[PDB]
Amino acid sequence: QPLLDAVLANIRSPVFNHSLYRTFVPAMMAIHGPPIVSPVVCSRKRRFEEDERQSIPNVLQGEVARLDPKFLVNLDPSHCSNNGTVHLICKLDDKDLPSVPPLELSVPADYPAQSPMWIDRQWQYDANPFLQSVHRCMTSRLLQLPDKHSVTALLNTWAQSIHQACL
Amino acid sequence: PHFLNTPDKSPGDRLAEICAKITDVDIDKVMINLKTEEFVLDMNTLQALQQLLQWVGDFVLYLLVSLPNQGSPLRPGHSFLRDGTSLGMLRELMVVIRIWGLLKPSCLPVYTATSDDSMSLLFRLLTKLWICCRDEGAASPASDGLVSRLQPKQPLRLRFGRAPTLPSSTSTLQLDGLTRAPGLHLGAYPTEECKACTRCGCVTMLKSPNKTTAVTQWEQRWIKNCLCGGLWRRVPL
Amino acid sequence: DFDPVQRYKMLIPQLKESLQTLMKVAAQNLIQNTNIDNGQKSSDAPLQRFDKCLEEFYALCDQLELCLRLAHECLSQSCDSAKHSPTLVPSLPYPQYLAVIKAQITCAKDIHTALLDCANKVT
Repeated sequence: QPLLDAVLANIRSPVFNHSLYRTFVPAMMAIHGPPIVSPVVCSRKRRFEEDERQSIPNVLQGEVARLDPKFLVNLDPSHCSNNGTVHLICKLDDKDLPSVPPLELSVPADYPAQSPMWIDRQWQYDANPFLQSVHRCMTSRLLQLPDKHSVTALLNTWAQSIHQACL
Repeated sequence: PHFLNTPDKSPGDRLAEICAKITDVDIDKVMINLKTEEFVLDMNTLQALQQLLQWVGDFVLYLLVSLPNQGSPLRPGHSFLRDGTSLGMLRELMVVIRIWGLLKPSCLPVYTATSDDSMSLLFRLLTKLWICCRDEGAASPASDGLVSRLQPKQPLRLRFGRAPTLPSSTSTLQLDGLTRAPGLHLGAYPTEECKACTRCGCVTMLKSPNKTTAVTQWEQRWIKNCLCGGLWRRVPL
Repeated sequence: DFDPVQRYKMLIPQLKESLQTLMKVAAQNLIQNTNIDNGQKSSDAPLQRFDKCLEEFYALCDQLELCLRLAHECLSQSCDSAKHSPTLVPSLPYPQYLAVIKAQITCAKDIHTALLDCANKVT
């Protein structure tokens, strides 16, 4: 109901801001009498330096941390400074039969995409009969993942397919 | 020199200085004694009376209050000003501002209200302090008791523009290109900075446009060199 | 000589009216100061103080708070003792009531002192 102050403060468009001070500060300083209402001292040069200048996209680092001791990823001759940021060599060292490591070059780690690279498909999979069956079912299974994720999801799918087509 | 006055015998602006030989109390008598006609230069007196003339209106009070507190842990406290000439100029400013407030209702505030004529009492105190300051005499009695009485009007917390120093005493200093190393009233200071805020070399920190109409005399006086602070400086918000 | 609830009921609407007048005088003083400091002279009329209003509003608020605090303390101290003894004043004699209260205070003080001494002797 007492919209008078509201409409006046809204009408007060001009740039000069000293009327509110001279109009209110006397009354408040008379009633409230703090010589230092905020006696804490504040003199701050906030930012000195904040950069490691050696970090790859941190989101990928989280996944490489969450990886199981069975998996292990690395880096090849890397076109992966900051944008691609990955084309790894993940050897699925586990209890069952081993295989050939894929590249899995992923996009920016924000991940509005997935990894799959499929580089060494040409000679590695056609050469062996078992490796040929490994690729077969694994492609069909990867054509099912809705928006797969780079390290954990794709690596686990690869291991599961490798140890499932093994039969 | 702001006076766009009428004809006069000789330099009507000098009468405000010749008014020294006048009565102590009741400036209303002193003004009729000296002159009352040729002291109106512009009907738009609403240019410096409310914004600029509040400075002297508060400084007179802060000087009067600082008198009975000589026991403070400081030689003058904040300021002493026991020379007399400055006090005489202050009294002349009080006379001309009384004339202004008589011409137009935008005078210096009572600083709250309820002075039954706050200007009259302030002028009486100024003159009582000024009489025994004029020409080689002792200084203050009843004045010390009168200044002790505070009306329901007196504010405090005046700007008092000061300048930080550079105390690199005798050994060494180690600064940086940035990241400063810790060791004016014409508006010019809202609660939070929201204008140009063209600082100066020592204390000024005055806005650039000032958002005014006819007080550009001060602006032209300050755009150029200043009180050893002509190096005006721009500082962001 | 009214009840605290009556004082509260008679203070609340005066409080609302004081708040309304406070907002009104604040708006008037602010618009006058702006017209006298930004634009042209238009408000050539004596305005109120806006301080003699806010002080009175704060006084009314504080007095209402004090009345309600007194009523709360009264009801609290009357509730806990009502469940500790029957009503007997012009069902029990006054000297017996005083002796029972003295014995109760003594027993509570003894329990507190014993517990404090044991807690201090524990370490």
